[PDB]
Amino acid sequence: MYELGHFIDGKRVAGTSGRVSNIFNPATGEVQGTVALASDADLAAAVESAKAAQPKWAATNPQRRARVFMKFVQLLNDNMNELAEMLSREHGKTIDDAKGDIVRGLEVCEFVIGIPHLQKSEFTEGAGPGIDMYSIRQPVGIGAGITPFNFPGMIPMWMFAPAIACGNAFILKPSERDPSVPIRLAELMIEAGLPAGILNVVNGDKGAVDAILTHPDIAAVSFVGSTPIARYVYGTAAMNGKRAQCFGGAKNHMIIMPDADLDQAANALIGAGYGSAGERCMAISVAVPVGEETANRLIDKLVPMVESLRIGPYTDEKADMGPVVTKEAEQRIRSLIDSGIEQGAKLVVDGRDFKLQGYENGHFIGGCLFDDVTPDMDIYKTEIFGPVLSVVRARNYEEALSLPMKHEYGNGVAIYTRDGDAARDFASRINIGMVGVNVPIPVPLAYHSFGGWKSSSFGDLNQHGTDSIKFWTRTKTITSRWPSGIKD
Amino acid sequence: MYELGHFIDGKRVAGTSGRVSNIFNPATGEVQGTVALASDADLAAAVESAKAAQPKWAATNPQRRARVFMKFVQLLNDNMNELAEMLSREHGKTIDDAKGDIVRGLEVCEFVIGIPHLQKSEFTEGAGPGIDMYSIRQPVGIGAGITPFNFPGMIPMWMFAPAIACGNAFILKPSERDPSVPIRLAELMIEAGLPAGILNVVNGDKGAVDAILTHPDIAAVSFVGSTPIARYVYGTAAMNGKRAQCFGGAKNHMIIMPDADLDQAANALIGAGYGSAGERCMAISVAVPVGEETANRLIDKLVPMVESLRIGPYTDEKADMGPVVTKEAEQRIRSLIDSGIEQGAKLVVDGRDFKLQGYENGHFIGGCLFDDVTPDMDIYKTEIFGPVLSVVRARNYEEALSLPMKHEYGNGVAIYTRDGDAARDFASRINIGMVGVNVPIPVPLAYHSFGGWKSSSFGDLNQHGTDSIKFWTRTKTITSRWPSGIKD
Amino acid sequence: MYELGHFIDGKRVAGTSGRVSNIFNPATGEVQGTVALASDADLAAAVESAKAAQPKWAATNPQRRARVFMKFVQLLNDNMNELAEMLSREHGKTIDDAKGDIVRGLEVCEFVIGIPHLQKSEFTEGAGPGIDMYSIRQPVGIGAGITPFNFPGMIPMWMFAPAIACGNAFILKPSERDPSVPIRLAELMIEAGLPAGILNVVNGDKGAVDAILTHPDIAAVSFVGSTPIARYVYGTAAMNGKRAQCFGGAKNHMIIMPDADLDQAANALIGAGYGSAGERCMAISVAVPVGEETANRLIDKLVPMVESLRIGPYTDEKADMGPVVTKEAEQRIRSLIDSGIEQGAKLVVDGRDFKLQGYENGHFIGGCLFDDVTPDMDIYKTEIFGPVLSVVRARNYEEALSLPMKHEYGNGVAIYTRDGDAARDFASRINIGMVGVNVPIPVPLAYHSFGGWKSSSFGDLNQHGTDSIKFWTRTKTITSRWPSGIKD
Amino acid sequence: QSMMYELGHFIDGKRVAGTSGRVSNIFNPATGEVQGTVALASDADLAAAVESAKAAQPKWAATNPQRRARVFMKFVQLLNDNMNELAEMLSREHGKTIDDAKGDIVRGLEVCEFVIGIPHLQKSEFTEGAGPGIDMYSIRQPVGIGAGITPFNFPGMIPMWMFAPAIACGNAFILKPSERDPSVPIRLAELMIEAGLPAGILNVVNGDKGAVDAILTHPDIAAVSFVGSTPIARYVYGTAAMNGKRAQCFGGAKNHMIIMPDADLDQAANALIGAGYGSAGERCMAISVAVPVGEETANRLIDKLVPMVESLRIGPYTDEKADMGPVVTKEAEQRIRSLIDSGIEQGAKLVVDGRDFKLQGYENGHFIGGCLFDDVTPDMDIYKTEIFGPVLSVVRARNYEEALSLPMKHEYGNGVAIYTRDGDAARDFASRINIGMVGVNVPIPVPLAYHSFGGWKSSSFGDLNQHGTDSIKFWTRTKTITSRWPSGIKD
Ligand SMILES: NC(=O)c1ccc[n+]([C@@H]2O[C@H](COP(=O)([O-])OP(=O)(O)OC[C@H]3O[C@@H](n4cnc5c(N)ncnc54)[C@H](O)[C@@H]3O)[C@@H](O)[C@H]2O)c1
Ligand SMILES: NC(=O)c1ccc[n+]([C@@H]2O[C@H](COP(=O)([O-])OP(=O)(O)OC[C@H]3O[C@@H](n4cnc5c(N)ncnc54)[C@H](O)[C@@H]3O)[C@@H](O)[C@H]2O)c1
Ligand SMILES: [Mg+2]
Ligand SMILES: [Mg+2]
Repeated sequence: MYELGHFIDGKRVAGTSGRVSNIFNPATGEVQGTVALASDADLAAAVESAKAAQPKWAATNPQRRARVFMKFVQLLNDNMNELAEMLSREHGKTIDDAKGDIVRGLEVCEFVIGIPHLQKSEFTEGAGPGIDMYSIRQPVGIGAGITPFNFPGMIPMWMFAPAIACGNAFILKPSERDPSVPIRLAELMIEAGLPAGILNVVNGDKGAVDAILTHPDIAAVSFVGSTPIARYVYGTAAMNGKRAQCFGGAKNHMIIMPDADLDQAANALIGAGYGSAGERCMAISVAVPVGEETANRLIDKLVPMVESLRIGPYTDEKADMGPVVTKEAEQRIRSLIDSGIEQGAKLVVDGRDFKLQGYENGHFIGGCLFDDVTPDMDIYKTEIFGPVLSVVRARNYEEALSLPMKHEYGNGVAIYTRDGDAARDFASRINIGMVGVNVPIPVPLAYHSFGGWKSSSFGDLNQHGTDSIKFWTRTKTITSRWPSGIKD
Repeated sequence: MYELGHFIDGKRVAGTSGRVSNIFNPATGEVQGTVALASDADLAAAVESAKAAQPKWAATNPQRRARVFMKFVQLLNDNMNELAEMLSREHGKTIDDAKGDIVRGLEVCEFVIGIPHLQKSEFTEGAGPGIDMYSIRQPVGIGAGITPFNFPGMIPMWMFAPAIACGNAFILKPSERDPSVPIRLAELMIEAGLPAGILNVVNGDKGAVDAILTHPDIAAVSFVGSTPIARYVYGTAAMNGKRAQCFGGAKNHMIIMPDADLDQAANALIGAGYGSAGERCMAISVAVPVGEETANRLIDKLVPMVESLRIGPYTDEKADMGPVVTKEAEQRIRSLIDSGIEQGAKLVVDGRDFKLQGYENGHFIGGCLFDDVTPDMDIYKTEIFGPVLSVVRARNYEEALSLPMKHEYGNGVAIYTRDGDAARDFASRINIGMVGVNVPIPVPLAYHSFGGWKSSSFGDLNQHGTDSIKFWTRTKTITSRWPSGIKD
Repeated sequence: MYELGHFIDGKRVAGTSGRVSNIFNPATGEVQGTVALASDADLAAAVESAKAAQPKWAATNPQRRARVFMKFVQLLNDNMNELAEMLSREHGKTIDDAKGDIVRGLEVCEFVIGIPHLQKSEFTEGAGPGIDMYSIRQPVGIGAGITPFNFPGMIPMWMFAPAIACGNAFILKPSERDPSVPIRLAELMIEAGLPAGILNVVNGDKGAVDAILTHPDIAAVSFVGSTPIARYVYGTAAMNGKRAQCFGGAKNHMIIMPDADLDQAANALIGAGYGSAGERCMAISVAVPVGEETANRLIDKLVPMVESLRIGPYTDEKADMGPVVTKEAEQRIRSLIDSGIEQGAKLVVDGRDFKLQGYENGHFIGGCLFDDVTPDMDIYKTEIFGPVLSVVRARNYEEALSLPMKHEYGNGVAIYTRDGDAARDFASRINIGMVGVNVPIPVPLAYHSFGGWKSSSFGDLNQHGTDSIKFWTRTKTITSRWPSGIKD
Repeated sequence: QSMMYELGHFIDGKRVAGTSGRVSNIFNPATGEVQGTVALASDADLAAAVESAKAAQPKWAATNPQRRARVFMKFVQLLNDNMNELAEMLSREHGKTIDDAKGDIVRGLEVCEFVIGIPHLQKSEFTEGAGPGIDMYSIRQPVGIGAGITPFNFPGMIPMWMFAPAIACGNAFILKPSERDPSVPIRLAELMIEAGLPAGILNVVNGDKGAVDAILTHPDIAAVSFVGSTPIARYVYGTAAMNGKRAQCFGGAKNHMIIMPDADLDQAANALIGAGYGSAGERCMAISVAVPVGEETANRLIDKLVPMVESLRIGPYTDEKADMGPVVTKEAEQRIRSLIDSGIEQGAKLVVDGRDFKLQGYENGHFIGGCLFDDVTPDMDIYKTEIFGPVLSVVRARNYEEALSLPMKHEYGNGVAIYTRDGDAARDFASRINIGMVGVNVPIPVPLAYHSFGGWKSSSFGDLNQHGTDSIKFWTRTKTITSRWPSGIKD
């Protein structure tokens, strides 16, 4: 049994709350450790540590700040196997999934190496007679980020890389479900040459989150998670006068046109639907074949691929898919699957009976596939976040388009087609922030930016890319002239 | 007596609430007209009108959208006299001030002529193997803007020019104190070739604003006004999931170093302290001379010039200054002046007695100058928004800098000095968004961006400049590839 | 008979060389006027004028400079018919063509209205300890532009709009074939409020070009014309230490894939092949159908449309196409046509017979269409610049792509297809600067940039867009710090 | 001469010998002795390097930007690991101190750091609905194969200036470095291979004018970048353009420091010592002219400078306390000595005379003592000519306008500096001067890797600077696509 505390001022520390939460191993269903839940006083200590450290860090030139990230990237590559094992053991996903998690975080770190260029502001000479005008992008001061269970490496680095690169200090409040990676990341930042107090990790639940939102020394909050919590963090942050960016849930659709490469479409669906047991806000949860023949041919190819998925713990490196994160998630998913049957959807692949020998207590659910799903059913309206894929049969292109158009969620969407007209038209019109053309998971790369539309995000600036530099800096504008003096 | 309604769908329309507010001529103190206070039906009609028109507007190419602003700029020039007259008549400020108000709005309209270039997004070829990745900046849809009494031309234009250039529809809720100019602007947009429904004006008070904040079809809200109301709007907009940018109050300081051009500092203090009867969020309301000799010489120069300010109605074109906007504002200012005297400050120029013959009921206050002001006084802590300049004597550079630094407000600040070290150091350290070096009112031009720090703004994007374009657009990122086909 | 001189220092002035050049009315073959050919002395006078005015102009703020362009755009709209008339009368093209010529130049003027944003440079705070680093984009001084016969409005404006917006003085040496428009444009710039001497027009031939290339006070040269002369001007300018951008000839191919809309492609070929009598470096001169059926079906649709082209003077407002610019041009084209026949190509529409009643001395040639053209033929290798379209039957996709790939010219190219894969692959791989997907004449808009590859351009910066702002400015970088002074 | 080493070329991931059997001698300038030789490329040697580049470039251009950037991240780490070795070989051929050599390498390293951001930097522009259903977008694609010609004084920094953005952008690159000190460039190319760059993407071709002409007339090389003297820059620029190539060339300097009466004179004098005599003045950003304003400023400045010039520690790279080493060649030494003589015979006052200086045990080294001239006027050779040696000239200016007009009127416009406390004087001076790089209380205003380097007037040719975003522009060509679709299977 291991006990995680917090990471403050360069050290792992125990905290003072007398509160803990259990860390499970979701493959066995057993408790493997605890994590401390920060009190308001523990949060205050992290803020005071960030306050004491931030000015010297902001006073370090951009090139030197960038060198910390360069060093950190090498450390990540050096510590990859260790990081992935601790991630998988708490989260449930495969070693390869876990490495992908780390790698996508690493890529934001690579991006912020370019902070000297990225943080440039604008200069105008002769805005008026002898008058120059120029901006400067200065740190906001102290930022905080709140992250979900599914990417405990990538999403923290999404936020802390640009925030710290811009010369802010940063308080990370990660998911209490799987907190080993975030602490290890902050430890590695120290090893990379980051001053103590610039990246603090404060573990906790709602209590720690409320403490962050109400602290008058925190300037900016970044959130990734479910839509209901995203709304609450966004509204509350604003109510406290802070800047905020929040990113929510999804029900990503893949539309399949009759001219599409059906083999590639089926392959994309198995990976996008069932990768990480469907625990992704960019999982494809709805497949929309256009026309009966397309549906039938696609289902024909897809069904066997779902049935032959290898399910197992992270120690089995041959497995395609692991358990879901908690018993609660398991039960919530199972209840949703039952509602699908009850409401008239056809469960073509039924995974409810799956048990893994030796792991009967793990949070394991077999792959599920529903056909004849309709927009009024719960399995369609609700983000399931499990290995459950729904097929809605569309009669034509306009009908197919209107499905993701009309959904509450607008995170990601995909269209599979050979037709340039269909792809252009669909990607132009859809009210969804991230679009795949023959690409099933259209997550933009670290140097572009990430953000959904509709109920999938709140605020006006995305994750990473240039948007992140904007979010973590305040603009100062100077207008400048001089009286005539000694030159005359 | 005139009776202003709303401007919805290309025309002037009567309100349907049955409630009006009184429009005063501040120079005589009598009612000259009324303005309707929008009901929910009024806002709903404005939203429906916007919804009907926005798609075809967004589908118009950027160069064609730009040509509308082209035309509009010419129409503003042609109608300059008429616009200035109606502005001054309701506001109080001089015709010259009213032209300035309009022209600074006009310059945002010129800036957005560049919308084809401004709206460009980013393309990457070969992000992956055969994969291209690119963003598009699309309209948010329908936006709203809430504006204050003091600039009913400029500030409406600040918001609606980029909002509309970006392909959005825009609902203006201007100050009910002086709503003539806003309706006339919407009318001139129609004459410029703007489609009906794209710029709508809904007049009203807290009622209209709350309707705007809670209407599910408005995506974005921009606010300029007092800090308390900015706090409210920012929080409420966010609680409803909207993007928001809010800009608040001020207590702008000018620091005068002993090496400064004192003649120019003193002239700048007359202009910035007493222009518009001090009714500006970029008015200088604190003069911070460094050293006794600097303070005493500055007082020597200011006294005769504050005393000789010519005060009068807008029909008097020699007047340096007009009346304040309402009886309420006047009483608030006079009350704060009294507290200055009560709390020990030295009223070296007393304008309390000033009366204008023929205009005995107008809201006229003579220029006031306080010396020996300290930071514990009400006249120092509170934004007065009137013709009251306070002098706080600092002993050295560090004492002087700490004054605007510790202030609750952080809109603008100025430093007067011949010394490059003092200027650079001051501009770099001060926690204030807009800094002037030998410039009294460092309002950036339309092509740079406007926004204060601390309690002077909320959100993460400024007014106009490229910030505004970011605020009025949402980012869509497409990831794109193709299966082998007919080319093979 | 009319006599054109030069436009120097705000005035139409006479040439002092005594040498003149004939201006033809291509529709009748008669001489309608003469244009002065600049001496070395005439050029020197224009440079002395430019040198005298540029400092004051560069000292004018970017908003004021932009306003000149705003007024100019209105003056162009006001004078459209007169401009188009003088253009068509000297060039030969239709009024509608001439209006397009002027409009596209007008669009560059609209783009440079945004010069205050476009000319921004970069700022870094704390590049070192207490050290700031920032660039300024300042004028190059005096530029020159050399332009060809076919777009005597658009091309001059391409060059002088950004040159002048950037704070430079500009010397235009337009084509002596049709010099009425360029002078009128200079005159209108004056009316728009441009100071005298900022835009001078120096008419002439090689003599004037050589005088520009060897004048020590001209910093930069822009050229558009034939490849042989672009090569000469690029080399000579550089041997004289000038910066240079030169843009050359073309042999634009259109690839028609078997899945293309053949109606649309044939219609596009008529406009792009025969518009302006094919006197465009973005004209399609080679059609490349893929497959036997595609070629046969295409030839079939084209023939009746080529046969029924309406050919007349600009005074016949029903005409689709006018005469070519000179008898020299006409003899060259006819000579090329004959070479096509003798080299084995099938002439399926023979325009050689064409004569127009009452216009027997006009430079009229009927539309020509060849089939079975192969890469070894002169009509394939040589830019014809006449109404002669060549069809090259491709067997497959790779064969079709290799045709424009291997051509010495690489100005524009187009692919007609419904297939995303084919479109993307062709566009990505082709060694040609301007690529159309279902667009026959992919000339970028003013806010993007123009320029070919291979033999079609020389230098490292394109015409208009942000490229042009880069070409007409030089970068200065300031590194700045201050010693400890009075602030301490 | 002892045991000499022999450098050839670096082509396709390997050191290879020259096929011309012509060599150039490599000296140790501390001793004056030959220590090795370098091969001078034939046309065939260059042709081999171009063919090498041609075969390899397409696959490298097809590698995604993030993967290209990682080669540079690894390379940066390799530079740090090999810093001491790299500095040693540089100093031994060039003359400058080990610390100088490390700064040379570090500034090259900083360009490699900047091009790690190539994925963001290479982005192009997109417009939706430029017309009805019509989209318009650009792509920045490789030019193909570039070449760079570099001078003796920074054989690490300058090659990296050029090859880092060229290679990050997806091109292959042929470096032709100075034959004076060719060890570093080849070792850099070796380290690029060790960092994972494919063979043939960075080739090094050693040689003289012959190799340069072979570069300038090779039809497969699309772009040339040159840094060196103004006469050769003119030649490279013109000839490149004659051959249809794009080119950017960077030339000589005569950098002035203007000292206002209100300046921190002690900081100015200290700055002049470093900027005037660092690397024995062999820098195109060395201050070679001081311009004090007014009598007292001049007299006091001179008085400060004299004993600091006199007490400079001069020695070989093996003496780690030296401020300055020998100049690069015998030729360079003779030319510096001729120019010093010219100053005396044309009337300048040689207040510190370094002509006599000899170092015990290094009598044949190219060592010259620090020199300082007062009462220099604009008609003298020491003023008009770039000396490239440890010779500082003091021109007395009576006022601000006169002080400003000296760098204004000079043929060269590489760098300039103004020392003052006055915001007005600095702003005005920096705004008006016709010189590309300006220091305000900064003696050597060389911009950082993420900004850009370029002089004005005679100091540069072309329209794009070195490094910064300019370099990304220079190493890419713009393609624009205009795109629409006909009614399809969606209808
Ligand atoms: N350009 C400038 O000078 C400038 C810029 C920013 C802010 N300001 C600020 O404007 C203020 C004075 O103008 P004002 O009196 O019009 O400001 P205000 O805050 O009273 O009103 C601004 C807007 O909010 C609305 N509003 C007022 N009370 C409300 C309530 N209780 N609930 C909801 N909405 C409400 C008003 O109708 C008006 O449209 C000063 O504090 C000043 O700093 C001025
Ligand atoms: N950062 C810097 O310090 C810097 C920057 C730019 C320029 N410089 C300049 O470098 C110059 C000194 O260096 P250098 O002596 O190596 O310069 P150089 O001009 O003699 O040589 C530069 C390059 O050109 C080649 N070359 C020389 N002569 C040639 C000819 N006749 N034809 C073709 N190619 C030829 C050389 O082989 C070498 O690679 C100074 O003028 C200085 O201003 C220095
Ligand atoms: Mg297949
Ligand atoms: Mg398997």
